[PDB]
Amino acid sequence: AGLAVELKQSTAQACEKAEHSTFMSDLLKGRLGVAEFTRLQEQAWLFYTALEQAVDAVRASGFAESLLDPALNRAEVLARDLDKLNGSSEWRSRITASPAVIDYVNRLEEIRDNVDGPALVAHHYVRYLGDLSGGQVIARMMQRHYGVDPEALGFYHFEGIAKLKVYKDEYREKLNNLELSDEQREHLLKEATDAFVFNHQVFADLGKGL
Ligand code: COH
Repeated sequence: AGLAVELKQSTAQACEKAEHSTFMSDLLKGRLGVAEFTRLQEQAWLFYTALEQAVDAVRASGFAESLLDPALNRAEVLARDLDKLNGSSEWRSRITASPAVIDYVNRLEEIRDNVDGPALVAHHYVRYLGDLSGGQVIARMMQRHYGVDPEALGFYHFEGIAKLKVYKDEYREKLNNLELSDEQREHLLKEATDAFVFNHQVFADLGKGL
């Protein structure tokens, strides 16, 4: 009863486990630096590119159109942040995908090629709402601990979204307003737990140096 609530309760466990990753613990508690965080955003640009391709394909099908806000696009802003973070655009000629990111990218392409709307909304919820929530905390700890230029953190700032609290409330309303069959609803709820597992292994690779 209530998709936004049912999503938040089903993934509440994995969400708490997502803040406890070894890489993300060291990163926010001041133990790493600008270099390791730049590695995070380089993997992010890889699967955020594959995600928004799936978003574009699902949006063109007319599924969850109001939810797939283009103002949430992160790939270009990441490319603009990686230019500053690397001090040069020559990161594009040497990006590498850790195994878990490749596994994350393959699934997002699978959702794209199947135009799997409900599975897309699951990944859309897990990444973007995390960006609009924990990403605000991650962005602050980057400035506080490492003095990163606030303009190399544009990934965590949404220029189309002034009131983040209002928008996150508006986002959950569109989640509750989605017209999903019981088959679609379970498929979405399962992929959401899958989406957290995909991210968890991305951060396990980062902490392992893969
Ligand atoms: C340092 C804190 C921190 C970290 C590292 C973090 C890391 C991640 C992460 C990395 C793997 C992912 C995929 C997410 C994904 C999410 N986070 Co956070 N989150 C964090 C603090 C929060 C906070 C605070 C909220 C607000 C709601 C809540 O339940 O706490 C949050 C909410 C979310 C939501 C929305 C829940 C809802 O309202 O339905 C998603 C999705 N997330 N988060």
